[PDB]
Amino acid sequence: IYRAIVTSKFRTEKMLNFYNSIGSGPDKNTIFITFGRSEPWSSNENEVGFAPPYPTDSVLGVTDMWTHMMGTVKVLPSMLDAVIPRRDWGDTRYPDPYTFRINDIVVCNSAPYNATESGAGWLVYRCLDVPDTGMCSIASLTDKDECLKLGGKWTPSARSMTPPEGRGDAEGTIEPGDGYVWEYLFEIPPDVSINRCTNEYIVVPWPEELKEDPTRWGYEDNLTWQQDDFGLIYRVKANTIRFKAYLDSVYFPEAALPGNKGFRQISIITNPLEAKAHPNDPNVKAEKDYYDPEDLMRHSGEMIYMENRPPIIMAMDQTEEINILFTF
Amino acid sequence: IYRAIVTSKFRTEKMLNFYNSIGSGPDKNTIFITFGRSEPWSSNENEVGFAPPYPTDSVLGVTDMWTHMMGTVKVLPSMLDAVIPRRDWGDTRYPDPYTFRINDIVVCNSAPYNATESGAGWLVYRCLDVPDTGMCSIASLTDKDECLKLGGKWTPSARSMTPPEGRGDAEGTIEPGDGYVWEYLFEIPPDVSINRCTNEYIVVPWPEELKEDPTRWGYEDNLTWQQDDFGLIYRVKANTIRFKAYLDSVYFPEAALPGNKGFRQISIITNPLEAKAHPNDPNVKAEKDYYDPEDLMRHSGEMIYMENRPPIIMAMDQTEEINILFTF
Ligand SMILES: [Cl-]
Ligand SMILES: [Cl-]
Ligand SMILES: [Cl-]
Ligand SMILES: [Cl-]
Ligand SMILES: [Cl-]
Ligand SMILES: [Cl-]
Ligand SMILES: [Cl-]
Ligand SMILES: [Cl-]
Ligand SMILES: [Cl-]
Ligand SMILES: [Cl-]
Ligand SMILES: [Cl-]
Ligand SMILES: [Cl-]
Ligand SMILES: [Cl-]
Ligand SMILES: [Cl-]
Ligand SMILES: [Cl-]
Repeated sequence: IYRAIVTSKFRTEKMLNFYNSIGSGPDKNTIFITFGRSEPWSSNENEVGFAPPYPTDSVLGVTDMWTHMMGTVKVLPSMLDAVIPRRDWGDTRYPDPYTFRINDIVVCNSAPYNATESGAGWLVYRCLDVPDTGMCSIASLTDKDECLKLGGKWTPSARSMTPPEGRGDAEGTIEPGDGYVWEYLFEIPPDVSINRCTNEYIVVPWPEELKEDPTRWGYEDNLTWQQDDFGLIYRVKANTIRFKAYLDSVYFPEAALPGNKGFRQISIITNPLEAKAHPNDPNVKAEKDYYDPEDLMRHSGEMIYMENRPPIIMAMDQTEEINILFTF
Repeated sequence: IYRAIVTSKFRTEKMLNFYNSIGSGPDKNTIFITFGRSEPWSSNENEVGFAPPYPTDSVLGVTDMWTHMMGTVKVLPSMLDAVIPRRDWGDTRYPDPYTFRINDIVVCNSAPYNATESGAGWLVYRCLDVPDTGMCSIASLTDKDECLKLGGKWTPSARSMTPPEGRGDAEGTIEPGDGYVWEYLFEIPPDVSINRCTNEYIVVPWPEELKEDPTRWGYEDNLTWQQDDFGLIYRVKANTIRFKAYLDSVYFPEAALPGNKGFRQISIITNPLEAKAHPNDPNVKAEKDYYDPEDLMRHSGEMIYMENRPPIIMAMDQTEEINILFTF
């Protein structure tokens, strides 16, 4: 018998494969987000706390989605962000605002309780070491080094005195002198932090963004690329993609008339086909930016995600943001 | 609330993303399978039923894999098969040889108790319907029709009297006349059954090889391609890949000389880099079919799979077949 494991990096690998499957240039895939269902779920749908039934993963579910479909929009690479959980140093809204463990990924310079450098965006660090005092996950072990050696996890008893600042050593090492050791990872520009990071997630730049513009992400001093080729997403174990997609009513004016009832569904379909003159004609992949559902081969493509929701009213010359989370 | 789900098709999508990612380019992946560790696990290492310890998913574990690494072999697309569980109609060696549920995927024409067409390969079908008499997974429901209406699963009390034969309706529907209704899916060529299938899995052809030669897979009558572009893997919810990689002693003569110690580890690394003359030199992805650890940038690429196994001693003119399963 064998002892095999898929590493955490395979999750990142899967996420990156999906992201790289789309785009410009060669033989790449095309993915669409769809919206539909004007017909009310029931007389309830408008009252507070209403929740529609879950979508059904079946042939019938896909068919019903197409029947209610009102529009489709091409998903661009730019609408996809790799994200990881957000942990702000010193945020007293949540537990352990000043206490961390080795490998924790923390944010600084994102708020007053965190400010370290005007003129820099949010600064992200990884905890390399903690104070010798504390306890182990495997209770019996009272020595930090022994705890870690045996695969235990060490919770320090002494808090981080000040937020890590700067980029640190040539290797990015930072020693505040409070027993904690930190490693500088990267910087998040304001356009990203303001518009794409949330209370729960921070964006980690894709490898191509890092090769293209390292200073934008305060990564010009990084040396780890000599081995990891800008795979910051792997280093921080990013495995979730967050969509910042937009449904612009200017391309579907009949779906945003004054007084409309709104839409209730969203779906993602990979590689749908354009409509045909005769069903036996050649398959042509849908590559245009948007399609009235009538202009696509009904039920073509593969529906990988489905979502039912209370009704949202689209307004002309206005856009609606759709956010989706894919975990790999 | 916003009730969203990822469909079973998303699993097939990730598997396919992975398969199609292999190649040359910045938006593609080169994949290598490594082998190593001649040092014994321990003295019982040879005893029957011996199980080595599990590899460790950490930087130290990657460091150790590289330390013990003996060689690396480039993985080619031809070494990857999409598979689904094999359920042979009437095979009494396993449970429920004659009882099926809607959507079960069954294999016929594989044995005497399964024969339906001399000259043809194994024939794959999907159960569309089952007898009215039976039991619902939701006890308080007597009717079969109702059971399924509430997301239940119906287990018929009457068994299948005979396996389906032929390709069925214009849409592949078959009715043996025993209360079971089947749908013809595809045919597996004889060479594939012998060389790529196992007692546990059967291969499902990839979209491009199927579109390229439908007759090979008894798919020439198919019409669903008018919507699914030959996406059979999605139709049958295929989500695991089986590797068929070969380690030929010719490539590593020294590693396999008489009186061998053998190899005990296998790992899979994506996009490793070749060695550099200077640390600061540009990154060069490895693309040759073979490499000795020494010729790659140590710890380069991302290790997505690690496996420990009992020693296997290679020798003069011998080839070890390595089989791996990735479930997406
Ligand atoms: Cl883009
Ligand atoms: Cl604290
Ligand atoms: Cl934005
Ligand atoms: Cl990238
Ligand atoms: Cl059409
Ligand atoms: Cl979110
Ligand atoms: Cl793909
Ligand atoms: Cl090949
Ligand atoms: Cl049975
Ligand atoms: Cl073979
Ligand atoms: Cl067999
Ligand atoms: Cl393919
Ligand atoms: Cl292929
Ligand atoms: Cl090197
Ligand atoms: Cl196997």
